[PDB]
Amino acid sequence: RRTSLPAPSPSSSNISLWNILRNNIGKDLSKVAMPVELNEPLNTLQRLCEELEYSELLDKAAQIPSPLERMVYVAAFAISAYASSYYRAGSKPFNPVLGETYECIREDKGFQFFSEQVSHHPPISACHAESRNFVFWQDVRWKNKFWGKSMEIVPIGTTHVTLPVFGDHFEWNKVTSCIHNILSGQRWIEHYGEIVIKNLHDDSCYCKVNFIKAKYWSTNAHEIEGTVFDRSGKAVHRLFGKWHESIYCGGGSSSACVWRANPMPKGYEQYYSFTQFALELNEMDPSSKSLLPPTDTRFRPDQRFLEEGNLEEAEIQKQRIEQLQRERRRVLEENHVEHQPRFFRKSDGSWVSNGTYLELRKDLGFSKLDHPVLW
Repeated sequence: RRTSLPAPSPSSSNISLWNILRNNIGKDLSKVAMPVELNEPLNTLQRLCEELEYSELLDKAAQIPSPLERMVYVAAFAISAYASSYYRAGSKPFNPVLGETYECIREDKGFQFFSEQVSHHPPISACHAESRNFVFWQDVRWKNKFWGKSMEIVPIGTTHVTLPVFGDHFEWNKVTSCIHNILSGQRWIEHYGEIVIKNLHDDSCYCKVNFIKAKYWSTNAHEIEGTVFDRSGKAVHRLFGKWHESIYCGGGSSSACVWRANPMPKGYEQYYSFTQFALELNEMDPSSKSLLPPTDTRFRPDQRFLEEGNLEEAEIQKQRIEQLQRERRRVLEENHVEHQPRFFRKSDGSWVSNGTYLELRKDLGFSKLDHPVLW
């Protein structure tokens, strides 16, 4: 897999953000159009993919007789979702096209990941991933707004992981993020709220993780404080460390480093500050190009022509795609059509896999009236 990118990143063309944001101080940024040079060659379905860069934590979890330690490893997996945002604090990803998909099949870590863009008004992304040790799925929409100085990220939705060999159902919240000084010199991100991890199927244990807010320069910057309590509210295991750096079991008589962020690629800054994991998800190999629907994001031109350094071709493709989506919003609006997304179905207000993607790839070369062209 390719540890480079066929062009370098725009180091900055963020004068644009100045007028575009201080002219939108309360507005849902999903509703505000922006020049493509402010994007990054990834989208929100792949950014949900990122949440499994450390999936192997789960690969250890279900392999432990102790429930509480399984919780501990889960809490580590949960926090690790935020680690990638330390270096990529600002940049917005591509808003997925309605109906778009993304597929990543990793034999390496042994999971199969698929994702679809299921609604555009509002923007909802649905992801499902299958592994022998866990199934990981969720459903999110972002309420991003820019106040005077800092930019807010508000994920809405919950995250579900099950461990079969133990029948474990872990469910926890996403949490808020202010990016302070997103226009000023040093963008520093900060996470707000409490993550609560519940086992639905196990009453024994529940986990609370808190983000310590501290002045940017404190020695407690980016600190976390976690506990795994029993039913009675008494503390069992404590987690400590920093959410971009390292997490630890223990804290008392003994301790262990349960998680460590991978190190960044060599001179990562010149390629949008991606993790190695990130550089590997809009990279397209020869053998897979004959196995996936034409709605996978690697096909998306403006994305690829930005990965390529062609600002003009990207800016062109992008307006083409967007006005096409207006036309089809309107085409199924006049036919009073409630669009239904392809391999996710809505239940109780969550988009879960209907159970069709993996097996509809199971047989080679699905060219079976590949449902609408998007580019």
